[PDB]
Amino acid sequence: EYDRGVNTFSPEGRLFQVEYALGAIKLGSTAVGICVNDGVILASERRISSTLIEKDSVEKLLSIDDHIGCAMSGLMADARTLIDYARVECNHYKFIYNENINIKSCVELISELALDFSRPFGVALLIGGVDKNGPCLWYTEPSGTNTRFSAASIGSAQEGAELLLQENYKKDMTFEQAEILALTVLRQVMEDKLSTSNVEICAIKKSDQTFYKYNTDDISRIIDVLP
Amino acid sequence: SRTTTFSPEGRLYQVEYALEAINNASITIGLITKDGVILGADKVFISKLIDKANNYEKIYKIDKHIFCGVAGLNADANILINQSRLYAQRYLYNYNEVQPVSQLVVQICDIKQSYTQYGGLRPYGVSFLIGGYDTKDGYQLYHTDPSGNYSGWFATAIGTNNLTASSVLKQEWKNDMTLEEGLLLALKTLAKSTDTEIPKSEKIELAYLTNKDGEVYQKYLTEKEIEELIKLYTQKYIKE
Amino acid sequence: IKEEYNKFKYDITKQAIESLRERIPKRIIFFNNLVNVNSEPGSILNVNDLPSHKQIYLELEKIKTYASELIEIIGNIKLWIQLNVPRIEDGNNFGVGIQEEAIQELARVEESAFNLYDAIVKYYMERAKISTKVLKYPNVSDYQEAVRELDEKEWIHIKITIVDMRNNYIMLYDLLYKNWEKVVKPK
Amino acid sequence: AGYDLSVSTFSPDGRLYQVEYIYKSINNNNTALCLECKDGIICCCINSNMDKNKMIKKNSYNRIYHVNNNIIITYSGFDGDARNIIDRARSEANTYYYNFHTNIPLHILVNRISLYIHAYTLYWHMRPFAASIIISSFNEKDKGDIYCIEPNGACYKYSGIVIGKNKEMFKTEIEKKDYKDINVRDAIEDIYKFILTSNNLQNLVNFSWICKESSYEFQNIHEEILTPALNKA
Amino acid sequence: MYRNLYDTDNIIYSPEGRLYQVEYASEAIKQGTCAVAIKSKDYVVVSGLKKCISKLSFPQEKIFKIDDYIGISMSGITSDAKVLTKFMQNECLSHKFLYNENINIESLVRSVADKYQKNTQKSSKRAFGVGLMIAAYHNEPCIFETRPNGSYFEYDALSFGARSHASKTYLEKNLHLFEECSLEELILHCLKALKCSLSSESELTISNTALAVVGKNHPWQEISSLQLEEYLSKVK
Amino acid sequence: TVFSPDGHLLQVEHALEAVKKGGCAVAIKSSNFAVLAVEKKNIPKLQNPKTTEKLIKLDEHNCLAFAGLNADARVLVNKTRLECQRYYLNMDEPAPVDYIAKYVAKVQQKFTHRGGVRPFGIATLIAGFKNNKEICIYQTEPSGIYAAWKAQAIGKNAKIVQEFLEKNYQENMEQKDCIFLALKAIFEVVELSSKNVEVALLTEKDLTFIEEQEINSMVELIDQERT
Amino acid sequence: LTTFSPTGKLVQIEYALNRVSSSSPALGIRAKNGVIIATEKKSPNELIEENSIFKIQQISEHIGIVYAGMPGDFRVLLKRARKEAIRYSLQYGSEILVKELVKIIASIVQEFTQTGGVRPFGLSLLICGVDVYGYHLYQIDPSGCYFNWMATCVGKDYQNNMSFLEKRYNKDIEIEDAIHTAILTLKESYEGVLNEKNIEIGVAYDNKPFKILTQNEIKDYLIE
Repeated sequence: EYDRGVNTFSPEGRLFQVEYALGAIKLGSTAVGICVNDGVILASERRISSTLIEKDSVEKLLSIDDHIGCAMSGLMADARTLIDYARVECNHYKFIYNENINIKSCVELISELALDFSRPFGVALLIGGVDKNGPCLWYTEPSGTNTRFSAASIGSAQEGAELLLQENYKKDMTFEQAEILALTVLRQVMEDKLSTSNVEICAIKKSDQTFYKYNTDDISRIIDVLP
Repeated sequence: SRTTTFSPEGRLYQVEYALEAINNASITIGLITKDGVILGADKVFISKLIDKANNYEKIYKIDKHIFCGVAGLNADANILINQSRLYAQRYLYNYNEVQPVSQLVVQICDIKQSYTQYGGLRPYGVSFLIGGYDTKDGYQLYHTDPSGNYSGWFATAIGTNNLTASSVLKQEWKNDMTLEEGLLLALKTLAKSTDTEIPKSEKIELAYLTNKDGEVYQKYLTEKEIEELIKLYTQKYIKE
Repeated sequence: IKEEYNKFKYDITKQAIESLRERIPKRIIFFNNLVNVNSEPGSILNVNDLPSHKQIYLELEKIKTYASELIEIIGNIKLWIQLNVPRIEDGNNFGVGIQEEAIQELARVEESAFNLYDAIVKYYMERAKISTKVLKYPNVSDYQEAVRELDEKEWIHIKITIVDMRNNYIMLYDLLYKNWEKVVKPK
Repeated sequence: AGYDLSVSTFSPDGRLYQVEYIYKSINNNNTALCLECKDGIICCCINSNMDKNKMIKKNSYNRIYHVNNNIIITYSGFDGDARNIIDRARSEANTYYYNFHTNIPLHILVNRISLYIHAYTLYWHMRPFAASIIISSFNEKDKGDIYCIEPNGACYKYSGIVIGKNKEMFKTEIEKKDYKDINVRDAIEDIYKFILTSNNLQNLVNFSWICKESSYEFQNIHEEILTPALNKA
Repeated sequence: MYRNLYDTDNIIYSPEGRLYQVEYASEAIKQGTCAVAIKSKDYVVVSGLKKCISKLSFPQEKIFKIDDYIGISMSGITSDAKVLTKFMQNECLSHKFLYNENINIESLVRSVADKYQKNTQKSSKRAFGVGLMIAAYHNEPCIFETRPNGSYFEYDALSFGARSHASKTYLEKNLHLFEECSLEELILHCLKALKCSLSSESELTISNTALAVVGKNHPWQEISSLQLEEYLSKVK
Repeated sequence: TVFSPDGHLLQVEHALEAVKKGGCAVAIKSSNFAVLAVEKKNIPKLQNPKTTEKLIKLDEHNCLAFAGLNADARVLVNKTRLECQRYYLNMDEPAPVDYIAKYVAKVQQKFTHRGGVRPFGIATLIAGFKNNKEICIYQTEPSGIYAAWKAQAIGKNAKIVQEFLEKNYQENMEQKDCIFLALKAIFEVVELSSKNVEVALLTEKDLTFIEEQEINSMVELIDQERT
Repeated sequence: LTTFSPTGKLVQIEYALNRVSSSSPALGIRAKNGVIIATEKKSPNELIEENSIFKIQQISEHIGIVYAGMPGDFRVLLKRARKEAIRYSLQYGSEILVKELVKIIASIVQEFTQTGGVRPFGLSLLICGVDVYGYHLYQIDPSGCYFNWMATCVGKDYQNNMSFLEKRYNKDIEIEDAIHTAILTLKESYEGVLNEKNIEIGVAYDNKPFKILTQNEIKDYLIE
């Protein structure tokens, strides 16, 4: 049992303090993002169990910039620190270079901040955007592994949504094709009903190259198609 | 462990031991009268070879109108007095007026609070009854702890045997108290706290403010308290 | 079946509170009325009021009643404490430590009352063997004194069992009462 | 009772543990050798690590370094930690060259390198070095001198010294022949005979000699003089 | 008193004489994917096998680029390998700015191996557990590699942890690469190493084996997504 | 501060439990005002004003009633009042409640992520005004999380008082009706002593207290409502 | 990092007090016309020259100090004591007061207790000297506190060594009469009966500058 130091190794060639946070990201709310040939669509839950909440102050899909949206999981208090850092460097990039930052260049900097050697950030993201070369979707971890995903899922119920996307993802799916697909995986792993308040989808179209949060009115026309 | 770590109960360890470390120290009495605040003390006697006539280490002076009666680690007490004297003078250098005690305890409890939060250093095993006079709200008497949670009072008896001596002030204290009647009131609680009936006078020290529009702030000599000790004999404001 | 099981967990909780608020205090006073704490020294543990010894037999019969009622009460209480321990986790499990200490004390008292059943069998078996020797060797007087001393020994053990019973009952109620908030909530 | 953890802890016996383990660390690494001659100072370095790689270049793994044209330095131990001392050695020569416009002498460089190795031993957070350093040179007027720097200072002048995995073996082979007055061209053939005693016919022993009246400056191995190895006698 | 005291600290040494914390990093590179490079007379080809973590995922990159004639291929953890890439990129680019000549290969790896050394004596910073593989060509194509402890070895062929023993044995008996001047036979010889050292019953090279070449009139040209499956990923 | 082998934080969960041993404090939102409530205790015939232990101001329109460690609020408030005034100096606008709450949450988060610093064992709730004429009562925990509420409560046994508030919470109330709802939260201190509850009515961007005279007229009506 | 203890007392300070309870005995006694100090100089042999190893050093022309603990620490605290006797003498042209000086050294000793990774001072001081407010004889505790003593001892076995002073001391004693009551508190207190110029004695010498009494000078008093 080696747990005192933060940078200690293992006789089997493995880290220890990083691996503790690997299980911490499996306790947050579930989320799922699909990268289609026309854009990127995200989805998440809204654990607003106590009705006294404002329901708008708590959000799971913040924005890195106007062209890059992302999800959150794990420690919500630490997830905001990385998002605030991403909102600086991505905006700082626009001040230096006139073009929008590339996700491959943005996820690599969002992962280097999880290399503080404090403590590693126990948070996994689902950064997606349509920066250049079409739309891309990335999924980072506290260990620093940045793997570009076509359709992934993070949260407490990310295991069930993993095999569902493998049996449902098709390369020739449009926005409205995946929009129903982004909800059928949420209908499976859900301890409630897919109402017009628990789901908070948003997408980034390739045409306008900007993200637009799907409000309560627009999601009602998509949750009632019954996949 | 260190002071940075918490405990599963929610309390702390280093600041909890310091709260108990002052319980094994000499007692001090605080008392607000209708003329000025007065303080008490208990000179712990290691031997009879101390000076016992010129000095006493239980009541100090912060400013010309603010004074405290310390109780706890006598070694660590000298740092805060050397730290409170600067704040009582840096306020004068920055605002050309006296500093209110309400703005002094906040300036001094934060120096204690800063130690029980970071640095990995031990806290200050000290707690004192600091009182003074101000133009904003008259005489006042505050009380700090090793954690920093200060609170105003009328009478406090920290040191050793607090719960017994504080109960004396629950009944014998009155809203209207003159300077001479307040001294006799604070003299009995200072004596019965040590399970004795009369002070040896080569013991306890008292101080009093009583602003006569100039904040005289006179201290007491071993001969001046003899008249106060004699008045306790005739009029006994007993234990009860 | 799912209903009957959930009913049981509900049924346990009811029995536990009833025992701590009524059944246990009543027994504290009950055993105290037999061996009052205010008695002067030597007036309890004596032998002044002393074939088989029919008098000791009658005292043991009351003991067996006392032993039966004690074990039954603690057993549901022990299970009840077990039903409130939260999921095993690393760290912030100070409450399970409180919980474990309570379960430990309950099992200890249970072992004490449990040993009375075995101890009573030992009395009759041991007394009979020495008595056979008295019949075989009637003039060695130490065997008859041994019989006398054995009754005096058993008489003392009976009363020490009752005082330990009494003292455990108050100690159990007082212990659970102080840590009650951690006893009801899991963590 | 486990007192050899940090470097600042002194053993109750009086010895300094956690630094004596480094000698057991250099005793498992490859060896190096050097010796005095009447014509120069021939060096040697055997890299007994043939059974695992067999893919490295023939003359790539060189363990002979020089601060300038007339002072050679070798390693024995952790090859990674020795790079840091060479950086402190060349910088010591360059700092001495700026402030004094001359080549740094030997008796003032060794005393400055030994201080650098010893300085990391005193710290409670920095780990000590794990490399024994052989420093030698050969004056034109005066003869050569070889300084041996092991961990925990101890700069000692030698006349022939071997450090590595067979220090108790090759030491007995040097005291046989008085190398103080022979040559360099014959000792190089004698050195290759010693390695065959204690383990194959391979050219994994790269070494150069500082002086053969070749302007009295550090040369290379000069392969043509190394290939006629007396592999039988 | 042994087996658990001299294990978790980068400062303490074992009584035998082995820094066991750094020795774990050398074994930490074995958990990564395989890689192999071939040094010909005038060209150097690097074959790297990516690792598709999931069906929906994309294979993470293994072979990188540093300069026009310098390209590395990590094998280990992506956390520390990316840091050494930026340190090697800012170093070589500064050499083309401060001066005009290209950076010497051995003078570059000496700076990279020194980066491992600086993260070995301090108690706070740990060692970079990553097996670098620097392949470059300046005047003679040389291939260098590092370990957690500072090292350089002008290798002629290598392997990295997945099935290195099955791959090292293939390269031990294949030393004719120096005369295989034809680039086509070189890339088939390098890809044959992975084919004879892959896992049991796995997909051979389904466009998931990164390949890169570098040489005389060749910069760090990444082998395109079409030139490898036409005939190179079809010969076997 | 490091992680746990399963994924939690022993230095944060301990601090979050440290606020449970503190005086309760309840807040309640309304249409254009937000009355607060706190329940403290004092020794009789001594400690006249309790140095205004709760209901601390931050600006002309931002009240704050913390809960928990009384000594750790001074450093939290002084590091907040400074930031509330510094924002007014750089943006020439009185600091909105959305910025103060986003600052107090960043202060506590900056203390758990760093090493060798004890976390702020204090959970607060800020009630102020946004940029438009709106009122959103926030609530921050020592972990760093924060969310708006329509009613919230923190302190000793905050679950039983927040649960009661979840049922009879109307949408829009009257100034006296909203006080009665907050005054129906004496489910923490037995016998409902008038010398224990302290309420303040934050209205029309100008905070003010509530005299004990009208307290007795409202605290006595609760005893004649349980029958 | 010398933290607290559950009993409410510093454990490293209590351990530091044991070191001064097992060193050479230091003794100071005030009078009505000066203050005297004494120290039992444990001479191990005749190789150590007496003019090098000392136990009575000066701070200024009117302040005397005595050591009672770790001999290696007999200089570092002295350097900061003389430095404070200069920093006060630069600004204020007059002499440094003993109460102004002892409160600074007590603050220096204090900072070596609360600082992390440090060790408390293993010694007890005895500052004495002529002041414009009479005479003074203070004693500094490794904890950081200071006492305004009148006659005290701090060395080994002082529980019974002070007993000679509790019964053989008057409030009005001259400095010449206090010498024999101090020698009696050293020779007749414990072993070291061969007191033949093996005791260092400093005096205030009735408002004159601090005088370190020589061996032959003490010999005049050593005959009784």
